[PDB]
Amino acid sequence: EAPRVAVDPFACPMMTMQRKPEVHDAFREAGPVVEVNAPAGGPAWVITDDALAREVLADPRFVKDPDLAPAAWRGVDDGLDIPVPELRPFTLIAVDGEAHRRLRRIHAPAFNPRRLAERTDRIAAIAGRLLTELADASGRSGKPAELIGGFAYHFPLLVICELLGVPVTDPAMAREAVSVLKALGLGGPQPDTSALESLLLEAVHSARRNDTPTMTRVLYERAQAEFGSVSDDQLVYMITGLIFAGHDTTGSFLGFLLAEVLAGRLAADADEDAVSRFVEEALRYHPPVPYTLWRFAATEVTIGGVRLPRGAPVLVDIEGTNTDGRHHDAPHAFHPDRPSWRRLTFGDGPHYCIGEQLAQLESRTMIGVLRSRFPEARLAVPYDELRWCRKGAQTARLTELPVWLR
Ligand code: HEM
Ligand SMILES: CC[C@]1(O)Cc2c(O)c3c(c(O)c2[C@@H](O[C@H]2C[C@H](N)[C@H](O)[C@H](C)O2)C1)C(=O)c1c(OC)cccc1C3=O
Repeated sequence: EAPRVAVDPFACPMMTMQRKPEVHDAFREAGPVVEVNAPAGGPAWVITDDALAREVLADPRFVKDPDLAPAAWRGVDDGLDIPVPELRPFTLIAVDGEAHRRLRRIHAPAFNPRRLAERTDRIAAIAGRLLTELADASGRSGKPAELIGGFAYHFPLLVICELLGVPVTDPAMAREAVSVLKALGLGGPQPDTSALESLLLEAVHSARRNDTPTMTRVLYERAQAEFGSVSDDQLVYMITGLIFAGHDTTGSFLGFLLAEVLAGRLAADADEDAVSRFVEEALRYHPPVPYTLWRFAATEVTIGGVRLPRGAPVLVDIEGTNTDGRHHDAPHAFHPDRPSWRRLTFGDGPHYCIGEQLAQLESRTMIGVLRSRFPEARLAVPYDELRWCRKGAQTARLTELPVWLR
């Protein structure tokens, strides 16, 4: 029924900064709704048109329910987010309908942007200490600071950990361990995570004992109210998820944002408005997540002219719609003064990113620190020699970002 392009939608060779994988253009040329080959077997359908994508992502017939995914995917697709049944109610990405609204209710007050903003000075301090350490190591060594491994994931990880009351001192070890717990929680096979698990449980114990209106306290109070009774293990599971959600995507994006700033594309006298417009363009141009998470048709659906069967796995093309010439003049150029137009980098519909305000705050705070404390920071290699890639369902990321910070 649909036009068919017989390729894996996740195919990604090593890319330059300015280019996006060829599959996006081949899908868009085929039609608004394109059959493709799902990586773990059978068909999948990609949505290549912005307006249609917005309709799909708000249509209750397309659901996250991982039980609708083909049998062949279980244990293999790894892009499939499939908690054990009893943990799906605690997993924002695994539910829709009333169960999803409940979790949105629990998370909303915890991400109150007024409360995040009170943390700006701490966020700056975090970034500034990480950068001073990196500059000092480069002074001693004679080697450029490598900001992907030394900054991009560490900075957002330390922010979200501190917001949740989880006192991490080694972000590299924490990043590895929360990755393991994420994979286990979302249904992967099967390594030592006990140190991190101790800190997560300590943050939950502390949330229950103390009335201080922090993030984890508010999650606790609101989950207790909605579920009647919530266990320490359930809260640990929920905060594990927000640690991973809060750092991986953000850290992938920040590597790209850093590259564009350090390439000298931000005006030297840029005011706050110009900075936030620069961040906005970077979110259009370098989305870390190329497709929405899997949705499945709950019934037979005809959409954009095409008949999709019950069970049909559907992807919205974020990277391709963000760089569609039908809505963006010179879609593959980086133009921060471009008129502001919508993008799909944070999703749409009920499952829209709950972290967007935080990710923005972190972005603009990082640039402030850089501009004020490392005004001469530059790339240690040309912008045209930077490369990025992604395998499978992982976020897009630079291979490295070598910088002379001062
Ligand atoms: C630039 C950084 C980030 C980007 C690009 C990003 C992108 C996205 C996208 C595309 C989705 C929706 C997925 C879908 O519905 O298919 C989403 C959801 C989500 N994000 Fe973000 N995100 C970012 C930062 C953050 C941060 C800082 C947090 C904090 C914990 C967060 C937590 C979440 C959560 C929990 C969801 C699930 C919402 C739902 O299913 O209801 N994210 N993100
Ligand atoms: C793009 C936004 C995002 O999907 C949000 C998100 C998320 O909301 C949750 C968790 C996440 O891991 C993620 C992220 O998802 C991963 C896995 C996906 N297959 C895909 O590879 C994507 C790029 O990364 C990011 C959790 O891992 C999780 C959890 O893990 C055990 C426990 C409770 C809730 C969540 C929970 O809500």
